[PDB]
Amino acid sequence: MAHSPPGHHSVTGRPSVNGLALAEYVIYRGEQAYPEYLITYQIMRPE
Amino acid sequence: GTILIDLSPDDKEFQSVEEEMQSTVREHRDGGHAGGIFNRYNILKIQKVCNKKLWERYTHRRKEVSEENHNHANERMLFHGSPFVNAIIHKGFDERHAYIGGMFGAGIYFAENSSKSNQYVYGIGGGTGCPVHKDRSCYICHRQLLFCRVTLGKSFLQFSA
Ligand SMILES: Nc1ccccc1-c1nc2ccccc2c(=O)[nH]1
Ligand SMILES: [Zn+2]
Repeated sequence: MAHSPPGHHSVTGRPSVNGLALAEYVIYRGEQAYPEYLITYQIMRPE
Repeated sequence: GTILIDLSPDDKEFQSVEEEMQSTVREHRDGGHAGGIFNRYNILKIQKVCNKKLWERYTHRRKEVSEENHNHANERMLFHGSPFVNAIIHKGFDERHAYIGGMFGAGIYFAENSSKSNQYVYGIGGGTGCPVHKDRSCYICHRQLLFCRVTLGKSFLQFSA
């Protein structure tokens, strides 16, 4: 993996075009996330 | 040392996780190419992932970050979709789970929109879709996402399209 930007622990990808999109985030150390919940699902076909 | 505990649909913990999953679906600029065409999910199961060694690894790093950031871990709950979900829950996140070609460099990517992480369940850009039908919009096959506790610390803000 790459390193975080100097003096930072992650990157936040802010949306600048799509008004409805929420943020995305990047960490560069696996120890900075814990997989709390495992969700099993199907996507549903729109009616 | 991972065990998975099923949550009952009557449990408020099940209900709050399902609500975050459903309420953060959006439309995608690809028209559904990567993740499929849908407005909501059928939640089949929610399991708590319990691993003491991996939890302690997380909290150790979280303390390091907090102490570098005026006692503020800047901890979030975020979605992660990946073909390596089985490896992650047993062995933890590491460099093998990074997105090498990601727009913010080679790191591990998480989303506030569950539907964004849904685009990565079958690989980058949805890969070739589900293993059984080769369909990125498969309505039959069971998918899995992780809802993860993530330490952001001081986060570099990138404005981007
Ligand atoms: N791109 C990836 C490659 C391997 C494993 C996971 C992903 C992945 N990338 C994302 C990029 C942006 C927002 C969310 C994600 C994600 O959940 N997984
Ligand atoms: Zn399928």
